[PDB]
Amino acid sequence: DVQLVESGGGLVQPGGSLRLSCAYSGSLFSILRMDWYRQAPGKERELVAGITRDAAGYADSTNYADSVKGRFTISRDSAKNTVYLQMNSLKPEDTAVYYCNADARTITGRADYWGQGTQVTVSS
Amino acid sequence: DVQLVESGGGLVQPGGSLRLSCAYSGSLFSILRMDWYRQAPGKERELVAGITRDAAGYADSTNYADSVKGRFTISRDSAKNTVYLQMNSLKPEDTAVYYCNADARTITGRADYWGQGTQVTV
Amino acid sequence: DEKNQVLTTYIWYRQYWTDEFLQWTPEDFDNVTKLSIPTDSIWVPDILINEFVDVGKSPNIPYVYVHHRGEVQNYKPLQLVTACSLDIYNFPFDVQNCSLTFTSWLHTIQDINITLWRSPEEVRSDKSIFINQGEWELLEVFPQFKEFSIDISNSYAEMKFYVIIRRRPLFYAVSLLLPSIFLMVVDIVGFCLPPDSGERVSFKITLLLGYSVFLIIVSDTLPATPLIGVYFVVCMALLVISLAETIFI
Amino acid sequence: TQPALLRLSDHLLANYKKGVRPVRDWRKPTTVSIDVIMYAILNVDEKNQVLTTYIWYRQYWTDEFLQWTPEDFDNVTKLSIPTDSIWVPDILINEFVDVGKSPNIPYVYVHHRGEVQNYKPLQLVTACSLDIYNFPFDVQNCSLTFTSWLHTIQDINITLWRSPEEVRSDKSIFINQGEWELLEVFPQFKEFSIDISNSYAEMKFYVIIRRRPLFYAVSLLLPSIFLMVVDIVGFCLPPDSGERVSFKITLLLGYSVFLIIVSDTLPATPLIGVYFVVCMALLVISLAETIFI
Amino acid sequence: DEKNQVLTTYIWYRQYWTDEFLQWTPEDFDNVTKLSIPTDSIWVPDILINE
Ligand SMILES: *[C@@H]1O[C@H](CO)[C@@H](O[C@@H]2O[C@H](CO)[C@@H](O[C@@H]3O[C@H](CO)[C@@H](O)[C@H](O)[C@@H]3O)[C@H](O)[C@H]2NC(C)=O)[C@H](O)[C@H]1NC(C)=O
Ligand SMILES: *[C@@H]1O[C@H](CO)[C@@H](O[C@@H]2O[C@H](CO)[C@@H](O[C@@H]3O[C@H](CO)[C@@H](O)[C@H](O)[C@@H]3O)[C@H](O)[C@H]2NC(C)=O)[C@H](O)[C@H]1NC(C)=O
Ligand SMILES: *[C@@H]1O[C@H](CO)[C@@H](O[C@@H]2O[C@H](CO)[C@@H](O)[C@H](O)[C@H]2NC(C)=O)[C@H](O)[C@H]1NC(C)=O
Ligand SMILES: *[C@@H]1O[C@H](CO)[C@@H](O[C@@H]2O[C@H](CO)[C@@H](O)[C@H](O)[C@H]2NC(C)=O)[C@H](O)[C@H]1NC(C)=O
Ligand SMILES: *[C@@H]1O[C@H](CO)[C@@H](O[C@@H]2O[C@H](CO)[C@@H](O)[C@H](O)[C@H]2NC(C)=O)[C@H](O)[C@H]1NC(C)=O
Ligand SMILES: *[C@@H]1O[C@H](CO)[C@@H](O[C@@H]2O[C@H](CO)[C@@H](O)[C@H](O)[C@H]2NC(C)=O)[C@H](O)[C@H]1NC(C)=O
Ligand SMILES: *[C@@H]1O[C@H](CO)[C@@H](O)[C@H](O)[C@H]1NC(C)=O
Ligand SMILES: [Cl-]
Repeated sequence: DVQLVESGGGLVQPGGSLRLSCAYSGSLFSILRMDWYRQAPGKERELVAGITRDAAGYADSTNYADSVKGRFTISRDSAKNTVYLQMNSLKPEDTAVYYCNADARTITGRADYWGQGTQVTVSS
Repeated sequence: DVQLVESGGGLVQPGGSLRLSCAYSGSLFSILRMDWYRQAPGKERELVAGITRDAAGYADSTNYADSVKGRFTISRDSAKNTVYLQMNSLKPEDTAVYYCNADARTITGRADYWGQGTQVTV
Repeated sequence: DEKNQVLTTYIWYRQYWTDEFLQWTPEDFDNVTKLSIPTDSIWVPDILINEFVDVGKSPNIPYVYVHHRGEVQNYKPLQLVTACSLDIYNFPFDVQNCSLTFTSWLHTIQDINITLWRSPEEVRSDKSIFINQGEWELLEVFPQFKEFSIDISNSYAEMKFYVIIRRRPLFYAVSLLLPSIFLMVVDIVGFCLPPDSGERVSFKITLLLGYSVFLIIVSDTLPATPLIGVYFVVCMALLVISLAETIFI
Repeated sequence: TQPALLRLSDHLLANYKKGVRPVRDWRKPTTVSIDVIMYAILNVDEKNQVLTTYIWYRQYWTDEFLQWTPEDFDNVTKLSIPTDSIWVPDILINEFVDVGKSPNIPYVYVHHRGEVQNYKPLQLVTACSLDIYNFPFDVQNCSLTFTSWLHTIQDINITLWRSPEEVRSDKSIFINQGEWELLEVFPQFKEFSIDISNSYAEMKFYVIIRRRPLFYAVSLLLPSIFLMVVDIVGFCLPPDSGERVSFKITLLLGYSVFLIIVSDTLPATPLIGVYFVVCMALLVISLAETIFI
Repeated sequence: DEKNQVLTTYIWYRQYWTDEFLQWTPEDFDNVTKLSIPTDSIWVPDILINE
């Protein structure tokens, strides 16, 4: 039902910055949780960042992996219907295909949705 | 948002009288307070007279400076949408450029508005 | 309602205005002067009362009289639940002064303006079609015009009606003074008992108890100081010193 | 032509569909500046925990379709048009536990820049968590959360018509001499979301009211000290009489029925009951003293 | 009400259904997704409570 589209992936030199965008779209849906995943060639799927509204129904709550703990910053814009991932001081180990996983509730029901993902290559 | 237009300024001999008019206009606005200011060449902006509805929501309340205390009389007409300043027995010290400052609230918010002002030379 | 400070009354209300569009000439219409047309088919002023804290159930009048010079005649009864600051200082004999401010809730004075159909003295002295034999006595309904503004450039027209009502100190007479003087003369009979008997003490105690439960029961009549409580606590203290006298001797 | 403003009313409302939100660009949200004036606290229900008040409410928004130029309309600035003939925001209160009967205002003022001015009084029956710990002198803090019950913040957004300090300090057109005294009405904006991609606009109003410890003064402390001094008079009775015992018993009965009567005033521990059960125990030990000697 | 055996509560209620006539494509409508329309201008289910 709800479609996810990743964008912003490209080639960057180490120590550089890059912003990934994930645009959700559909008819009737409610994104409860949005996670960022990356998969290096041969390696498994790794959790990067996630975001979900706190117990208090105002401010959000971010969740980062130990790897990208200080470098990456996940944000969102409900108006532009897009969730962002700000990658700073990129290491060569950050090179991977970045997918996005949205746990959304539609008229059909609560389900997980995935995008096509974008390639992020960090090389000198 | 709300525009103010001064009028009535001119040249008068000492001891004469002159009535200034300030016309407000716009769409949605609420004039909370209307002050009269005068600025002589080189001299600062001086407060002359002001007007605001009293604690009781009926009769108004005027506020005059010690200088123009007895000579000047500020009034208003909501129907003609114009606030007046009646200057009697004008002294040469009354010579200045007279602006009007309206503290008004619009949909944008509460703000101060100024007119172009008129020249009064005694 | 003295506790919540709110007055509920029933009014016969009349509205008269000019509809410049509904004007015509009596001739070529078979000399007709006025015409009855549905209220909700024509423009109606939004005049309301500021003291309104609720909505009273009132019969809906469907028709109005529109005359050839454009005069619109609108009759309607209203049940008014309006808040009023009450002063029960002198409880049995108190006068009350309640305001009814009729004004357009939106339109300025340059759009809708309110006047009096007839002389203010007529409105004041009008006690006709009013029900007496109640708890309250209507003194006067004093109309007064005022121009109310919360700011410059926006002024509204207010027409206040001060309804002044006086209480009838009869129902609260018997219910107050009679048991007090009764228990008083019963206490007087109680003095005639000799101190040696011993039943005199139980007499004074039981009587004091009866007056206590009495004052607790009568405590739920009108809330406030009511000032009439002083002229009551006097009796209370009188029975107290009576008891003190008895135990003394 | 020359029918005057009748033209305007037509020109605006001819094809005006009141179902669609008045924006030329649908992406542009309609911002509603609201204003709340506390007129009276009608009744507090401590038992059911519900506050009933009367509010003077103001709604200001922009109707992009109802815009015109003052000229060629005989310099008309604003126009009065029926409320139910134009689009109106659905802002309500979350704390609502009932529906108060309030007068319906038929007209609104629409100005040439499309500003819509809507005045209306509301009777608010709203739920409020009350704390009666210090019963005679207690302060209460009740929330009034104004929000669109459907539209998101990208459709309808709420602001304040005037300064929040003005809203706070506003004690004008409010009725005192009641059981409660209004302290302040504190406005605060918040963006409430239960999830991502859907955010709603909240405008909270904290109405703070303090009780008047006068009606509950006499009705409480006076009879206690009365039966107290009556008991003091009761001590003067010699132990030999025997009527002293009946004295203490009857007095104890009177204070008992008194505390049973005053038990139906305010529900809860009320904490003021302790400073009362003290008197109760005092009469008890008084009686114990009498039967002892 | 224990005597009359009747409970009075306040509920926040949500209704979701499919109106097959109110369907459209987001494009050629300036990419609009959803639209707010008056309740009494559309078909509404008659779901009620037996109690
Ligand atoms: C809205 O209606 C009110 C009520 O009629 C208007 O106030 C009235 O204004 C007229 C004109 O100034 C007053 O008439 C005058 O009365 C005095 C004596 O009081 C007399 O000396 C004058 O020659 C003149 O006849 C009238 O008294 C006054 N009403 C009251 C109760 O004082 C008001 O002007 C109207 N507003 C607009 C914008 O038309
Ligand atoms: C929906 O309306 C609310 C209320 O106006 C918007 O929140 C407001 O956002 C503006 C951003 O320009 C804030 O302005 C700022 O004011 C503070 C001082 O209070 C200061 O940091 C800056 O000088 C700036 O001017 C405004 O304060 C804020 N409102 C409140 C009550 O804090 C909100 O953005 C609107 N939503 C949308 C989607 O437009
Ligand atoms: C309407 O009223 C006019 C005036 O009262 C009537 O005209 C009068 O009556 C007859 C004409 O029908 C003449 O003898 C009078 O001289 C007329 N008087 C005037 C002043 O014109 C008229 O007849 C009435 N018409 C109807 C249909 O009732
Ligand atoms: C009831 O109270 C009103 C004010 O709330 C009194 O109105 C005053 O009336 C006199 C003349 O009768 C005027 O001179 C005053 O200016 C009025 N006061 C205000 C504030 O407008 C009214 O007199 C009172 N009624 C009684 C019987 O005392
Ligand atoms: C009533 O309770 C509210 C909380 O529901 C209080 O709101 C706080 O107000 C202060 C400033 O006055 C803010 O700094 C806090 O962030 C607010 N809290 C919340 C949760 O929004 C309010 O102050 C209370 N009123 C009184 C008189 O104590
Ligand atoms: C509606 O959205 C579509 C897709 O989200 C927009 O089309 C894209 O943007 C431009 C076309 O102007 C092209 O460069 C892209 O390749 C299009 N992508 C796709 C998948 O079609 C379209 O412009 C939007 N239209 C409006 C009016 O907002
Ligand atoms: C309308 O106002 C303008 C500017 O104030 C003025 O030039 C014009 O004469 C006015 N016309 C009418 C009919 O009032
Ligand atoms: Cl535009």
